[PDB]
Amino acid sequence: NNLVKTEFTNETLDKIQQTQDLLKKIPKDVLEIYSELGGEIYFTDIDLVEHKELQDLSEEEKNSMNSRGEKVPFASRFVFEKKRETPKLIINIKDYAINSEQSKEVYYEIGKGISLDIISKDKSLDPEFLNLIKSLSDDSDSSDLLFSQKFKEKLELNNKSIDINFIKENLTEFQHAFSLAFSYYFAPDHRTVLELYAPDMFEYMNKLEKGGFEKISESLKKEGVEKDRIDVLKGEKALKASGLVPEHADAFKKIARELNTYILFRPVNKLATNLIKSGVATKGLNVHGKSSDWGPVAGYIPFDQDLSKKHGQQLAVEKGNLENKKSITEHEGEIGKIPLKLDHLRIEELKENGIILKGKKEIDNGKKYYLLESNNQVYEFRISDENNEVQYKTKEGKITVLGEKFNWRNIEVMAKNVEGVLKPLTADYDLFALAPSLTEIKKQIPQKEWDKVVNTPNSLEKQKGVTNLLIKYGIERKPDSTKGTLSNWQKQMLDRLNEAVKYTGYTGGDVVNHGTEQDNEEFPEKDNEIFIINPEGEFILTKNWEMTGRFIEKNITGKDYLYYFNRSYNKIAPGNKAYIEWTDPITKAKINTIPTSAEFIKNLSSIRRSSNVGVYKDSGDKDEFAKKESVKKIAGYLSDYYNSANHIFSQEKKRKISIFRGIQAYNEIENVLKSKQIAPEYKNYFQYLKERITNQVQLLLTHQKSNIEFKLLYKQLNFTENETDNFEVFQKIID
Amino acid sequence: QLTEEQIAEFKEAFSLFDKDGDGTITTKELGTVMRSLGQNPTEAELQDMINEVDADGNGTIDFPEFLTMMARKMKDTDSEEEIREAFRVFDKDGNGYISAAELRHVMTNLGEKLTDEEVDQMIREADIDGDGQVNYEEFVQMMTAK
Ligand SMILES: Nc1ncnc2c1ncn2[C@@H]1O[C@H](COP(=O)(O)OP(=O)(O)OP(=O)(O)O)C[C@H]1O
Ligand SMILES: [Ca+2]
Ligand SMILES: [Ca+2]
Ligand SMILES: [Ca+2]
Ligand SMILES: [Mg+2]
Ligand SMILES: [Mg+2]
Repeated sequence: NNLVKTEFTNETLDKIQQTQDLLKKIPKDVLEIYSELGGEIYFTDIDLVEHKELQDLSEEEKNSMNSRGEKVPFASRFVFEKKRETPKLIINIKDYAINSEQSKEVYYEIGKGISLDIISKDKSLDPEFLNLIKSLSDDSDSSDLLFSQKFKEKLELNNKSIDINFIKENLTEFQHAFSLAFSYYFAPDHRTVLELYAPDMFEYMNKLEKGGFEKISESLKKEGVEKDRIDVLKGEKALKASGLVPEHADAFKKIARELNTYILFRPVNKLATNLIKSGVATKGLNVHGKSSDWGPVAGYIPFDQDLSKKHGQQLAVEKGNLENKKSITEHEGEIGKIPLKLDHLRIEELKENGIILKGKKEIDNGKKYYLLESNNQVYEFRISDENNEVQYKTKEGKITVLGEKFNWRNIEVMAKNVEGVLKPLTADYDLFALAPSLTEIKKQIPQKEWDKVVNTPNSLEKQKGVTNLLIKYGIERKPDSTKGTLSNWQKQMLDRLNEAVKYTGYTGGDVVNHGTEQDNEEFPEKDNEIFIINPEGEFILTKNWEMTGRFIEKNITGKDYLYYFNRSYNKIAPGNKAYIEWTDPITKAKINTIPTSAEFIKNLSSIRRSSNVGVYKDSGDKDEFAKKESVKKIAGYLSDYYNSANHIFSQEKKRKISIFRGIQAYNEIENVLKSKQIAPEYKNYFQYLKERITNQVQLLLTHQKSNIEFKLLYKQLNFTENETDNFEVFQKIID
Repeated sequence: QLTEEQIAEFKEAFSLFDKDGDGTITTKELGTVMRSLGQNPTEAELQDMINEVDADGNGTIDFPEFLTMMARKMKDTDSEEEIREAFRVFDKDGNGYISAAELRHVMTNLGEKLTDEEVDQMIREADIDGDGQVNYEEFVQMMTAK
């Protein structure tokens, strides 16, 4: 942010050697304060009156406290400040003179002050005893009742001990005094007048030059970013909506740091958090039932699907069960069902959370039962006493959507195996992603391989060699027996997370069972809120799919951390046929790129599968083949553009030899597009290809000479019979 | 199992270069059908696939015989992806272009001390069109191009 602005380089080295002499006398900070304060100083030519491109109506003259005395004769000023949002210092200079009668510069100096007073310290953090007390020295601190310079028409008031009692009433007035205090401390003539008269304000400003200015200039700097940041809720504000179990998050806090890598989770469901801390295991890959969000079973994965989020959906239940059953059938011994048991605490929670209502007791077969209530009108629930098991049945006047009707039976929830014993299953921690630092990945490659590579003489080879390393040891993701599809370093990162919450006192197994949702290529899910745990150890929770994609560009992406995004973004996800958008750089530059031989052929292939008509039909029409021969012709140029032997030429040439290569391509395109009947589906694609080639060639121009335009350069050629001098022409066409 | 999509492409290309429009292609032709598809088997590795199916005028392959050959080399590799991720990595800033500035800035974190001289070097030999920077396109080249 360049603070100084000279509108006219008119006058010689005297307006300049004069504007300079001015500014170099102000502390490099008083400015760095004015800058951060969004201020800008205006050094134009002669513009006395309201003629400056900023001296119009906005926030001008309203009340008359105006100079080193008031006077409000606007027609007689050369320095001005546009007070309201951003400060705008506007100054002009006429012929050679400020150094004889300096009383004229003492203004461009104070005239400023009101740039930093009210925002300085006088009122900048708030009046702080620093200034407040320094003001009290109206007359009773130092044996110096000398302040006939800054305090008269408003402050000939010795009669009332000046403190918090009334210092507010006249904020502006205590400015008219700080501003002179500043004008005097820097005025190229009267320096001591201050030190001589007022003994404090001197040492005040003095300590400001000593560092006081580098202060605020750093309380605005820091409150510069933390001011215009990204709305994220941090601390235990987010960790709340997050879902993770607090003791766990914190537990994680350690690994993020140690291993220096960002961890990002999708929403863990609330109705499972305690269950987790409670000891309930988590849903792994082996189970695909739906959790439940009502009744006791809530937060558990009911064996009956009509007791989970899909209550009523005749099909998702009639297909939900299919899976639970199989889940046990297949992976028997590890995946089973066990009777529900809402422990003591869990109850008092489904209480205020608003899920159940405990009441009317009852007896049946000689055992005590507390009729657990709920508003759901399809089942009745109740919990035992000895063992607090839970049971339900259909009501005396209703039926199941599947069509079943049963009496009191135990509510079996799903459960996996953990140390020989089956524990009930609940929501797990699904990672939205893991951002390790690029350095941690370097610590991932074995010291000898990465050593055996940088010795390669071939520089180009050394780049490749390295990349494949980074790829190899940190980007590649393969499948895995248990933990789904993830990276190796990712796996080790997975355990360290679990073993972490294991020492935190968990007893239900792991809490992170599979890889990062950024590999959920098949059925990708798009969550709004995303909890994060930075490398420092803070907690952040984006609010938008955008924010996230943004909080990540800003901290994970462009900050030496390694992140990769879902291969299915900006495409339709097979599984759920979903389209989730994510800013992809590469694609952000396709607009200006001459397609590839193969990217081109690929495109045709595509359209052929859709209009069921190819760029050229397999017929006998000598018009068709012409079109054929002609695409082959582009499929030629296009790849000729990207010829690797372009290394033996010099930059200049490259752009040239290519701006042409590409141009030839544009040609033949043009040709075909002005041919026989080419389905209007290609008509368009081919049209799109043009804009590109064009764009790419324009880019290859702005790197070299500047006025030359495509449309024109092209016009000026002759692709009739000979390409001979056409090219030589093209050279001169660039002078 | 080459995906249908992955097939229509090998025909839209297999055919696009079958000059005498029949249904088989010459050896040289095969090389071209390939390169165009983005690949370039050695002027000698190009005959191993073809020599394996000698039931023609000896030096020609139809469509169905090519649709197969595209296994020996393709039923394993899935690297095109990764290489595009790596790219997004060096392209630190987000300009879809990899500047020499960042080439170095990333080359130094993975532990390699590069000379502000030899970086401009690579970046140079990687750029094919002169803009002094590298894009995914030329980047893919640099890499895979063995
Ligand atoms: N690396 C991976 N390998 C295998 N599966 C993965 C991987 N990363 C993510 N997944 C799949 O992502 C899935 C997450 O989607 P989803 O189950 O809809 O989440 P949820 O919102 O936490 O709960 P629901 O079960 O849907 O109620 C579960 C998991 O099998
Ligand atoms: Ca043929
Ligand atoms: Ca870049
Ligand atoms: Ca380039
Ligand atoms: Mg799930
Ligand atoms: Mg899961």
